[PDB]
Amino acid sequence: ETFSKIRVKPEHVIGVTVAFVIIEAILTYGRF
Amino acid sequence: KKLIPILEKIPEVELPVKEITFKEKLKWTGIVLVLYFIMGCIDVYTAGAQIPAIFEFWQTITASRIGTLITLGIGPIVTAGIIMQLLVGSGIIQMDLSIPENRALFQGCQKLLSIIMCFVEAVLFVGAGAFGILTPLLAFLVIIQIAFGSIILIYLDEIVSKYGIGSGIGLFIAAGVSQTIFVGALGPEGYLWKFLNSLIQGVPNIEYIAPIIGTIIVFLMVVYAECMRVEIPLAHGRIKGAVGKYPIKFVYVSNIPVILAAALFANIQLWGLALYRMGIPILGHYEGGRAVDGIAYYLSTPYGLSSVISDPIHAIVYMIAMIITCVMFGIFWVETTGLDPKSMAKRIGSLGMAIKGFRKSAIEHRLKRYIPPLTVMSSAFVGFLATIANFIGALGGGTGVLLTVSIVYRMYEQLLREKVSELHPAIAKL
Amino acid sequence: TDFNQKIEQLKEFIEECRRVWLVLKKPTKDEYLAVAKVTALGISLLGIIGYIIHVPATYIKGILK
RNA sequence: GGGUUCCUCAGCACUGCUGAUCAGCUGAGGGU
RNA sequence: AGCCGCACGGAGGCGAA
RNA sequence: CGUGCCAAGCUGCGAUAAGC
Repeated sequence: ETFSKIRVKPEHVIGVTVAFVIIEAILTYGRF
Repeated sequence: KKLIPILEKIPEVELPVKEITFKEKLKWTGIVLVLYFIMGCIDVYTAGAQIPAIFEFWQTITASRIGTLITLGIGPIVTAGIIMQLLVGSGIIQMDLSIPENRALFQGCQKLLSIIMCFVEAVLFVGAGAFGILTPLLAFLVIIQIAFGSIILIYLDEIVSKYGIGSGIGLFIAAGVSQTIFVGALGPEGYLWKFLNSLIQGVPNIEYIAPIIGTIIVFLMVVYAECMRVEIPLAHGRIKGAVGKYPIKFVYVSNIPVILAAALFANIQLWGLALYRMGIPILGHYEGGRAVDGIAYYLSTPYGLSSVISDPIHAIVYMIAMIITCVMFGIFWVETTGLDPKSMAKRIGSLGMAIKGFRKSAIEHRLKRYIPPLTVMSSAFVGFLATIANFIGALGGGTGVLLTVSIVYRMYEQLLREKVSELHPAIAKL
Repeated sequence: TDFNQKIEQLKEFIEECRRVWLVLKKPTKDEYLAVAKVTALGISLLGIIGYIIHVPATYIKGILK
């Protein structure tokens, strides 16, 4: 298995990704 | 002792021993698939709306897309895996995985490196002049986003890998190529139209429909090859019969392998241009974007639209070059990772019941003997095919199409082994 | 010298590949078809989605560039 | 005279003056 | 308009020729 | 004594062998 002392539930990575999208999706576009 | 400290700091994915319904593995996969497109589309935050064309060579294999939140794509992950297979391959760092140690060592380790290669590539990309404006400030910002997007994939892969079907990478690649096709041929600046319109305009352009053909031909070819196989195994004969062979290596053996060969070249054309407009011409003299001389030149796949005859020698080398790397990867993957002994035998024999006898010794020997054809060939061949698949040249990628088609079928199988395992809650190993 | 040897040998192994080969299964209009059908299917399936996302998301990047 | 009891692999409900992972036992292959 | 003996398995096949 | 995809018994059949 994995020696990853930390456990991360997928629901997070998904939501964290919805994060990158929103941030840059607006950080870039929607100028001004 | 090992890099266990930071290694234990690198997050992972919570694998539930609960009930993960087929319907859920499916629905999961799909969510990954889409987040993929979203990023692959979104542009990276960068005022310099002006970018120097594109690297028509890295995308495919790296199934990503330059200029987007995934401009680096699977590229790192592949790079990483490439090194590992290189070290743990040429014995340089001999390891007998058997024990959950070496196994989880080889892995965990590689994973880390993937994040290392995640940033490296990022920097290398911008440093290769993938965007044009090297505003130390803006440059930094970009790299951030870039490698971080690729990170998301590394974790999205993990998700699919433990919450859905097939594989992230495998998926991802097929995801890209498929799209690259449906869009290139039918999308906005779609080719089918540019051709169709060119017909209406009254000036039939054979160059607009061409690439579309290239893809059919490849697909048709690549599939045939993806068919090749052996045969039972018992006789039936045709018939049956009972017992239970019995396989016969083929193409998908050297899958991950060729993915690495092509990916190697990916990191050369990148690493050469990079270490070109940022140093001395170690690998080759690019100019014009790609390379027009040097190791780089001799190792640049010819595809795109139409096959290039105007350089025979160039062809020859590449081909042979690709073959070597292919075989190398195939070997470093069997040292390795190819039909073992333990599990093999352990399971084998079964079909317990009159129909009527069984098997035993001698069989293993015979198999092993008439099995040394794959590995070497499987790849040597594939690599050939893949390469020639590029001379011909096609939409989405002559070599990429080979992987996709395969990945897609190995993905169909996955969907079946599942549609069934969703009945008898036990035979999760037959 | 050794070069001669290895050359002599590969010729041998390769010949060993013979007795092994002479098998490959050409595809039958039936099978071949069915297959190539699923392949292209999944291909377009993975292509469309990328379209649905790409194309438009570029109509934007473009009308606001 | 017996007739596969020979060899191999897998087994232990039967047979074995107790037990058995063993077997002239049970099952499948092979062997002159 | 089903069938492949008693014999209801597995695989495969036959039947509007 | 054979004969069935796998076939030990029964039935059928006979190297055209549960059949032509």
